[PDB]
Amino acid sequence: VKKNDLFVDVSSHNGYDITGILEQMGTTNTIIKISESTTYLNPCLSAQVEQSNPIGFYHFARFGGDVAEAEREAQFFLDNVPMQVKYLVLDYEDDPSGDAQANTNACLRFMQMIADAGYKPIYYSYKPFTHDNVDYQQILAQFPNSLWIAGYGLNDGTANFEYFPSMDGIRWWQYSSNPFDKNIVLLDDEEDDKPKTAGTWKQDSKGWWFRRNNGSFPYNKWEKIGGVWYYFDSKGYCLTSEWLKDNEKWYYLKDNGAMATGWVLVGSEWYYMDDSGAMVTGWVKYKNNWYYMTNERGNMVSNEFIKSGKGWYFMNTNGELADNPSFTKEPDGLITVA
Repeated sequence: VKKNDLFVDVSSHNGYDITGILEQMGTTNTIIKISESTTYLNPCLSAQVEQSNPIGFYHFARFGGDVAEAEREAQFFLDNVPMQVKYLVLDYEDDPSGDAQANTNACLRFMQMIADAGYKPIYYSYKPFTHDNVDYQQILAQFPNSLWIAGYGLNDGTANFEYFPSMDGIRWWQYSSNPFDKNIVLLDDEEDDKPKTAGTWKQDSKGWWFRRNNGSFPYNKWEKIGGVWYYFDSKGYCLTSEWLKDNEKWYYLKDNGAMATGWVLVGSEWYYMDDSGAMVTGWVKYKNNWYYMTNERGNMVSNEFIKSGKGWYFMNTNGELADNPSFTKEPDGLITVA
């Protein structure tokens, strides 16, 4: 998954049929509960898996601060993972021992075993519970950006950045449980490896071109190099700091030729590109601020509204906010948090 992608998490509480909530949510991405303690298994697992695209599975911890118990729970969990997924989640939110360090050590052992089995570990919980029972910084020290924190605020079913859990290393945010657990991704999955490199970059007066291993080079086309997309002109030089409409969609090649994805500042205007690099029109919220963007006839426009208090203020591209809010009732656009 990538920044701002959505996913639903379920357990037996959601039943043997979750097609409905996946339709509502608008995604098939899921993190399904497999086990609890060393003796419980979610009976709806196989059905929920069959009906979705799991990106991970979670375990409800009952080991408190007992490392030995944590190890047995992790193995039970592992022994029941039904298919390969990138992530395995440790849901630590109940039965904490009175000793926060012991709690931390138990959680660390649990996560270490998940990593040893070839998966990416995740620590799931609530901020106040985490604040009172573990030293989350010790967890991030061993497992960077591995947090999945729940914080609903009004819990009205929508993502309201105003109540975003403030903590370091948050990978995913469970922003509501109304009517079902809803989550938004804050960071792209890690890919840290060794870029294949199918050629060598060459720079000169005119710019950068790419000499493929066989001596040829891309031109008049898109081409992924080192995991990044670039568009090369008819002469083989990749475009830089430039808009490009291709197949009825607008893309932006940044100063380094890299295709823009997510939010991107062009000049002094903010635009949002989907994971495919294609520009998104209309209302898109970036954290607390709203943007209405259009590209009618190639005329790129970004209307910015900065939040202040309970209102959103229009900002003329000549950096000047109106004296009064343009709106207090947010539009129903795309909500992004990163």
